[PDB]
Amino acid sequence: RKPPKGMFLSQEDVEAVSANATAATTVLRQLDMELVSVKRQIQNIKQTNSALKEKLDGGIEPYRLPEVIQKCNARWTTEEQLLAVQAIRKYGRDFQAISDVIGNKSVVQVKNFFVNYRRRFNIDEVLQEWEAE
Amino acid sequence: PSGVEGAAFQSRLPHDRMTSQEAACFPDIISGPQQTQKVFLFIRNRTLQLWLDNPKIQLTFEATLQQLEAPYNSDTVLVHRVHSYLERHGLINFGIYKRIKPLPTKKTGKVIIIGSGVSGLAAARQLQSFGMDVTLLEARDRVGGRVATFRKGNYVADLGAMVVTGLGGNPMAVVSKQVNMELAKIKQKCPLYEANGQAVPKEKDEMVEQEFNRLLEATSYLSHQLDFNVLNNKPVSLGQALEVVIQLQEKHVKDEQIEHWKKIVKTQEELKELLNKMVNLKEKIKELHQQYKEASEVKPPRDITAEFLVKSKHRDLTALCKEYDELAETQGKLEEKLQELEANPPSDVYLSSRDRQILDWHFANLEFANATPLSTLSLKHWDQDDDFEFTGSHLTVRNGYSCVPVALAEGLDIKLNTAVRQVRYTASGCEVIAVNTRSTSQTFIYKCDAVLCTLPLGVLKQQPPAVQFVPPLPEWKTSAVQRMGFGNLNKVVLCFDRVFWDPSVNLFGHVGSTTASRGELFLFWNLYKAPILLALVAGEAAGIMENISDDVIVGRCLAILKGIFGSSAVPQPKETVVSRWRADPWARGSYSYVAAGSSGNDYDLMAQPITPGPSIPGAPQPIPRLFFAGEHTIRNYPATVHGALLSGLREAGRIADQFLGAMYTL
Repeated sequence: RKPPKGMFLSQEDVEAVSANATAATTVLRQLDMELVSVKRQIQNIKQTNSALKEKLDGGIEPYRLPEVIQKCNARWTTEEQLLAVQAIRKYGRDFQAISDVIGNKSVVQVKNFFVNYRRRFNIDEVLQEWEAE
Repeated sequence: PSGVEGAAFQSRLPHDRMTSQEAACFPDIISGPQQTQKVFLFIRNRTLQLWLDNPKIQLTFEATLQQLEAPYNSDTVLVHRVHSYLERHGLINFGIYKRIKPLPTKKTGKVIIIGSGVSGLAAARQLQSFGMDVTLLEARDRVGGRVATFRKGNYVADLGAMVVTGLGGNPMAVVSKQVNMELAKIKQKCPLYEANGQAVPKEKDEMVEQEFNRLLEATSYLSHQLDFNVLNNKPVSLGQALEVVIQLQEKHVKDEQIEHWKKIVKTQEELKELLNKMVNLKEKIKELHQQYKEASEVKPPRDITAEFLVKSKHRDLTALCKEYDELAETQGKLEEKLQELEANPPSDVYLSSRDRQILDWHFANLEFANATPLSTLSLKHWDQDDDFEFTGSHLTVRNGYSCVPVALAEGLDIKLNTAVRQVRYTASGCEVIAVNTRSTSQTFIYKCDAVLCTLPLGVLKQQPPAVQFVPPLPEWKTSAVQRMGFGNLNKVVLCFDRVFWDPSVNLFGHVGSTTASRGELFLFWNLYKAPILLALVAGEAAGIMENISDDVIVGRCLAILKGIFGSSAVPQPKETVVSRWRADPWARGSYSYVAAGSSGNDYDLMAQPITPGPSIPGAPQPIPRLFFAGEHTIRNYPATVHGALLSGLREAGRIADQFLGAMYTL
């Protein structure tokens, strides 16, 4: 039913190596070229990625910022209220960002904020202009 | 196998079924009730066992019935019918036995046999055994034909056949018990030795052999499962199919490297896109940081928009710093994957020149077995005789194989030095026309009822003919002679004054430099008591070495040995012999093979006898007169001695049946 294990013998392949005299040499030569073709294409991306790899020298160690470890409070200082409205304007509905800007309000103190101070801060207007950009 | 059933197996017969042979002679029994068939089958096996258990004395019908028991010996005519059938076909009382009943004083019928080869002798023996007048015509000045044995002083070495392929069910097993033959086993171990003169290391030696055996199976799969048996009108040969397999394995080695390296580009290039996000993100991070710095440099106290800016920019930089960290995470995985693929590469080559040269030696052996370039063996049929292999170790004959023909020739009318030139066969008899090989003008005419022709296939093949048939052989016969293959394999005999090889090794190889010279002195045998090394010349090389002096050939042999054993321990040979079987005009070759475009069916054609036309038109169809035997006529066991013998036994059977009557079929 099936070849010895390892011997590769497609019916399709067979015809292709017999179809003329030198067809067997001819198909093998292409593959020797298809092989060089890919092989220097490797060293050429291997070359191009070694360049892109050096531009990342040093990573972003200088550009990192230490951690604000701050305990997540309940009351809304007018300061924090105003940071909120400006964050809503520049952050749309992405509360994690608004939570990270205000710094001491959990992502759920933010939603509540969205309804409690909704009418006093015209969030509908503020949000619809976030939609403008 | 053992018992009465061991006798059936040792007689090449199914112990529990009637053969087609036997249906022909016992059509009452085989078409009859199952009980009768078993009784018959026992009587058959039992008589075979008797003959086998002691083959130096004739087995008379009386002796058989004696030793049978009821209910088996209740029916005498069944036992008589059966014993005669075995006797006629050489299954019992063949070879060399003391006759109980001496030969009838007057013989009935007269037969000429062309060739005292082993097939010839064996039929001669059986026909005389049957009370017929039998004269053999031999062109040579010695009997045995292709079983030749060099003898000078204490040196002994067959130039012809030298091995007995196993005694499991082999007639030579009877002949050996039959006449002393020093039969010694052949230890299977064969070290190879490259052109340099050093052993192939064991690791390579098994991994080439296994690839060889694996390639062979591959062709058999091409033949039977893909039906790759005809190409561009011509039938495909074994050699062709081996190349198509080696090519498709070298193909696969390349498709395998391509699709591996093509996993590297497909990852190298995921990395290219990953580094481009990362270098464009380190740039956005470079910029926001500057911005966040500028924003926190507006010292406080500040208004809330200016305060929001510092916080918002800080968030952003933290956002883009999360991204760039997740991407040098991903950069680590892909960097690791590239080391994996660039460190488990698939195989560089299919076979290197050292490996391929060694493999070429395994092909030289196969050209040796079949006595022909693998390019000429039929792909579909080259191994059709492989089912009928005997069982047991292969053996050699240490006193020379000539001992067997000579033994057989005892008591026979053999005209040596007698070249048959014309076989002439008519509705009323035949006349064979021979000359004397020494002065060829001196001419001989032999008249006979029937001519048994054991001319080598190579002789039968000569153009222009060495032997004229009058009338011509019919086309169905002469076409079978062209289609069939008759190959060649010669050997060199090297007689030294001291053993300088491994005496525990019977045979050791030599690897050739080229594919083109893979057969040239590719194998050596330590087989004999005396210091004799025997060297094979097979394949395409056989036919070319016949054009090269003995000194040149022997010189090449010494050099190969020097390489393997060192110039000091290999002295010049005391006696040397080189065979030239294609040259020899009484053989014109070594033995047959299943050529491309032939089949085993041609071997059966070679054995059909010829029945000549009626002398007077309107006379009834005549008796057959020209019969054929020999190694090329036994389809199931070709190109051997046991096969030659078997065919001689065979024709002797059907000839006696013809002119002596078959009283066993009633």
